[PDB]
Amino acid sequence: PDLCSRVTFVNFTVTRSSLQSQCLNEVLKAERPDVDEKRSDLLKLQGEFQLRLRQLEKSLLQALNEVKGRILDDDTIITTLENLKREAAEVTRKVEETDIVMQEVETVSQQYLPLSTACSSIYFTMESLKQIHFLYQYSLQFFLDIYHNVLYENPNLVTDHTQRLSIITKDLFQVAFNRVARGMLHQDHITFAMLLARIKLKGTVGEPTYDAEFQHFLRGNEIVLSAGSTPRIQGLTVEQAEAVVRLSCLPAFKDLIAKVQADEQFGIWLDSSSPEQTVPYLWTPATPIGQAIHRLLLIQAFRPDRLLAMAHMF
Amino acid sequence: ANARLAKRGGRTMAITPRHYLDFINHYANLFHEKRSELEEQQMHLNVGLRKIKETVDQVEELRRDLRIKSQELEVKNAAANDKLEYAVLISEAQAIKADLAAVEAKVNRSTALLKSLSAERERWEKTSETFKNQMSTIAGDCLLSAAFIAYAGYFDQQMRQNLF
Repeated sequence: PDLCSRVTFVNFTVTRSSLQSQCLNEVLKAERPDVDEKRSDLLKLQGEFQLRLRQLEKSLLQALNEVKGRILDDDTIITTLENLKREAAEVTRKVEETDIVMQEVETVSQQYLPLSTACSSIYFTMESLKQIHFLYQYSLQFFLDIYHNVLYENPNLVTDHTQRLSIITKDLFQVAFNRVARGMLHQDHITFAMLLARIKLKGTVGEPTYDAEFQHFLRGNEIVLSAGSTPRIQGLTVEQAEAVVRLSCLPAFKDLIAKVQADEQFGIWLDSSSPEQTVPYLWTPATPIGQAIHRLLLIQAFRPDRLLAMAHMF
Repeated sequence: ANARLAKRGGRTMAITPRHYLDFINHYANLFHEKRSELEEQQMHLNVGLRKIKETVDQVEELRRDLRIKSQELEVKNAAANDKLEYAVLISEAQAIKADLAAVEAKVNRSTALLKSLSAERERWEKTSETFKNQMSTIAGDCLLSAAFIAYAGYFDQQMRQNLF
């Protein structure tokens, strides 16, 4: 506090918007260099034109402030009229540059917005990763070196943007996992893989953002359980009964007790043996990833030992 | 907020009354400089609007002179046609018509000037009217800005936004 009192702190942290913009500019430079350079030139020209417009407003204020006479009987006011006309014409000419800027930014957004969202998510996961083991701590230069590896080392170096974007994304995920897990303990590799899987799952359209069942899968032990609720002990113990009661609050698992009582012959795919390979019941159609999430919830409820193997196969 | 961050488990810096003195000094300085800036802007806008009013008055005077001396040329032409000395009358009528051409050109040019400057006037008057509302919020705006500029300097974007 002795030093803290005398000085004020100016913290230069990293934000999601800044990181997304930086990654978008980098992928623009490494993907469409002409588009990137013309976008930079258009931004610079727009900035200098806005500066010129503000200078014109100040000059008009000063000219109407410091002549001290009749405007209609002077030639400085005639020059003022000429300036107003010519720079109203350049204000008119601003519109086409604005339209070209709009076209460029909409193309760039529609082509590389999910990539930059993945950029921000992966870097923030890497930064929050220090809360686990407090040994590995990575900086932003590590992420920038990862990008210098991704955008400049391409297998089959395709020349097609639609395939190249997907190739870059999957190569990014793979090499980020490799470069992080190379210096990170084997006990947490499945945790980092799960976080990267969540990032890609949120990025990929088609799977409806499994937030409720992910929240239950992460915080199923901390939720309040029913008091005095005693399910059947026909083939499952008290811990499995409590886990089934806790899991039954999900909309997918309504008739869990009825289904496990009816499926008496399937007493092996949910209890004993190795239930990771074959899981009973199901997730209306369901995506394969959603079926995997539902089977992972079932594994956590019934056989919590095989959770790591089921996470690996998920 | 520092207690909440400590309960969360992050790293914090203890706050001191030096921060309070710095915030109150920033509040005073910002209030004074914003008051001076808005006063200078209003002075400039008042000068501009008064000069535009004077120009409109001169335009109206030029229009009145134009129509009066147009009627004068019509009367002189009627008198010359009745009297149809003659060369001097023709020269006088030609001089009056040349003056009419000059005055009409000046009137049209001033009307074009007024039309071009009406686009600035329609926003200048709006800013002058909005000045009354924007001068009553300077205290709260300067308080918020000084508090942010002297207090929220250490935290991240989320905690800065929460404090604001």
